Amino acid sequence: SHPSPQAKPSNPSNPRVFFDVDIGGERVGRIVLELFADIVPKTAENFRALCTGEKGIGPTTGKPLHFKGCPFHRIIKKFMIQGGDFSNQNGTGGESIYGEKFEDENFHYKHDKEGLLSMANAGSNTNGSQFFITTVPTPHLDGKHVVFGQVIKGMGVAKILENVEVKGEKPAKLCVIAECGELKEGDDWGIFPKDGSGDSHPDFPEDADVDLKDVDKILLISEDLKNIGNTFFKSQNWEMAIKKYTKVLRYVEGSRAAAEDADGAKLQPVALSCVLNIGACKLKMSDWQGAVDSCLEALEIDPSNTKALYRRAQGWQGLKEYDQALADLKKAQEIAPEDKAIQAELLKVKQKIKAQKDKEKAAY
Repeated sequence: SHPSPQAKPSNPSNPRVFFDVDIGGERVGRIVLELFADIVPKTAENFRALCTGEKGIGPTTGKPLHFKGCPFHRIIKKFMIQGGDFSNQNGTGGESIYGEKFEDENFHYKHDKEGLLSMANAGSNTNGSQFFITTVPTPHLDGKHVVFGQVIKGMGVAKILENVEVKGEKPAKLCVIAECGELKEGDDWGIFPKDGSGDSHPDFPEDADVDLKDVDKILLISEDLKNIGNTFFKSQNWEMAIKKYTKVLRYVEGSRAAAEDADGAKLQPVALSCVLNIGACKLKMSDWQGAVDSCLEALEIDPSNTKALYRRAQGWQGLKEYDQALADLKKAQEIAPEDKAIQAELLKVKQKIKAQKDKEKAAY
């Protein structure tokens, strides 16, 4: 067996197909896959056709030979995600474009990395329509399952799938291939989020065209995304604003990790402002622990940030952790003694503590 291809794609002439994935009725993103037609032409072609649905209705199932609407029925964190049972949706059905089952074509490639596309089966020469995507190397499957493609965009969507809540191995939420098909050469990738916001960047920075070491370009992307987050903020859509600010932090994280210390420092102002904005949104939604956690993140960038101390004390008040709230506001006041909002909030918390202690000790 041969190591699986490191380049993405392995071969410019290999077909590319995609899955748009929904979880609990919400679009999570697109996964783009390379199919290894240069090595397993028959297995690749089966999967390609099931992405387009072009072969029509399966004779043995009487259902469309097509992945659209098909759930991921079996998911095991830190192993794989399995789907493709378009007829029974539970691992007992599906069929191939060649008949109910077809032969193991070859076992050329090793299951030696995450992101590999491989045929599910019930033993030798029992390939149908079901597949899995690995999320780790799975060499124990070598020689038993035909490896026939790899993820080339959207591994991060596959990572979200792998981490869904499950009962046994069945997702609690419906995880489905909402749309699917084949990308022709010259077709747009279609991997920006389909959320009407005008965002032209992939949700995961490793999928973006930009070198993550190019901090100046990452800064301009971050500003673009932050701006879109603010568009949502100004329309009170706290959830979507947080989504965009959070995406700025993914780009910032990837870049700071790839770049040198001093280059990465350039991104801190924009990261700080997005973490603060997220804390603001979480307070708007009464997510007290979420706010507290985001404020910490801010103080980990700027330990003297009075905005973050003030908001953290508000999050602590929601949790009814008034000692924590008092301490944060006292520290904020020391830094910013002229801040009237902080003066007033300290009085308010002191009154809350007294009232709480009075209620706890009062007796008829």
